Amino acid sequence: NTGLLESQLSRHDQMLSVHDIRLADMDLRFQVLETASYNGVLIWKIRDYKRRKQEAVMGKTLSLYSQPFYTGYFGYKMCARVYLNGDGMGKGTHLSLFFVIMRGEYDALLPWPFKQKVTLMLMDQGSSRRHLGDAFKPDPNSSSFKKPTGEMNIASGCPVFVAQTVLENGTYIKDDTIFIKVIVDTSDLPDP
Amino acid sequence: CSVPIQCTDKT
Repeated sequence: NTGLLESQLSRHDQMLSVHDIRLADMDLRFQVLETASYNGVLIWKIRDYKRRKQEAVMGKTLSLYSQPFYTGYFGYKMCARVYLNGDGMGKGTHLSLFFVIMRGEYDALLPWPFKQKVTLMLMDQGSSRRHLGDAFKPDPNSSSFKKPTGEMNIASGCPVFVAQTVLENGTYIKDDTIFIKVIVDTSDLPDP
Repeated sequence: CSVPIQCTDKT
């Protein structure tokens, strides 16, 4: 029927639209693992600064988060978040970056609140290798390190990590891309 | 430094 076949052709396109959508996700899902780390360390490669920062001012995309990375095959699921233009105390002036804890399929056996030592740092692609970064022993009383309720706990860092100025004028921006690094302590935490 | 601070997001 020049009308029945019509339904079938559409039932296929519809479903077709779907796979495409899934195949889409999967195309990404890979990338995560591909770039995930199980030793409490991380290297966030943020490509397309100029554009991506610009967006940060126009306020279309204020921040991006990193790939979830952990601290042992079955430890804390965590990741970073950065505000290129800055958040609150450094908006428009600096760049802000924070460490975040996500709901992890194995949080049920891990200690809480999170207590391990972090260590944030923006790598220097120049030859002077003078990377920048600070660290801290997570204060317990804060809602940032409890036992995760939803997707990811509350952010935490230093809105004024580095001055946009100092940044853009140092040897860190290269090929319109840069590397942030996080370092969660894992020694003072026996493993399985 | 220490003294850890947060961001502006909870919508």
